[PDB]
Amino acid sequence: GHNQVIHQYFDEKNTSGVLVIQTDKKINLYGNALSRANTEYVPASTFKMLNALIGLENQKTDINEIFKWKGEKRSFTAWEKDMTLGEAMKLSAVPVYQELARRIGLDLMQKEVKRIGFGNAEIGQQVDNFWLVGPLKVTPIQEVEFVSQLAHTQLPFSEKVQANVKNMLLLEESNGYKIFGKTGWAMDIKPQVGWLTGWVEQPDGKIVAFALNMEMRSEMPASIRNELLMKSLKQLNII
Ligand SMILES: *[C@H](O)[C@H](CO)[C@H]1C[C@H](S[C@H]2CN[C@@H](C(=O)N(C)C)C2)C(C(=O)O)=N1
Repeated sequence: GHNQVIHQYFDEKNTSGVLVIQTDKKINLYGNALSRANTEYVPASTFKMLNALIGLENQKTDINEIFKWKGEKRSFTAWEKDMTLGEAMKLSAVPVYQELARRIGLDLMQKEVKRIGFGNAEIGQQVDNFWLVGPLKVTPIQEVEFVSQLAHTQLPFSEKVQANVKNMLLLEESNGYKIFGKTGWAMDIKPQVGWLTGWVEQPDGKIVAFALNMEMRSEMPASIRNELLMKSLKQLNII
């Protein structure tokens, strides 16, 4: 696990990103801009994990509720359907999670976020966008421990709610290993910030949490987050 090779991957994908790895409370940093680890960025779709948790915990929804698309034009055609909270998570389908947020309401959301202690724990006044254009901001270090805690079922929520949310996050299950995570991409701010926060379940049950953060750019493909992360984790011999 050479901190040089990984620098060269971020070097050569022309970006500015850091990869945070936490393995039972030791945090290692990789990339080409390690200073990113301690600066706050808007969380974007990575805040859906926390949004589900709050919603499920407060019984504003459940994993079987179907969210009806009422016909407004949305940003992707894949989002123009009825779907479950879990389907909306796989697609990062913002409008669904804005509905949920509006159900929670400002007060509940503000109390929950500051109770969890997530990022700056500031959501301002508009309860269905604070995680896309501020004011809510979080460092990649805080994100990896948040997701580390979730993987270990150690967040301040009931266990069944955390398990419900973990099951929406399954990204890939190959050769004995399991990968969980949530992509993010804040497109409507400068600079654009892209995320991929989650964890690896090693076949023996060891948990390795991770939080990819990079500066984003409109012409980049979606998979540049997965390509960067996959070959970084294979390098570190986490897979
Ligand atoms: C906010 O919309 C943001 C969450 O950070 C979205 C934008 C990108 S792109 C997203 C659109 N739908 C997914 C997909 O591949 N399709 C077309 C179903 C991907 C994003 C992300 O994936 O990080 N989340």
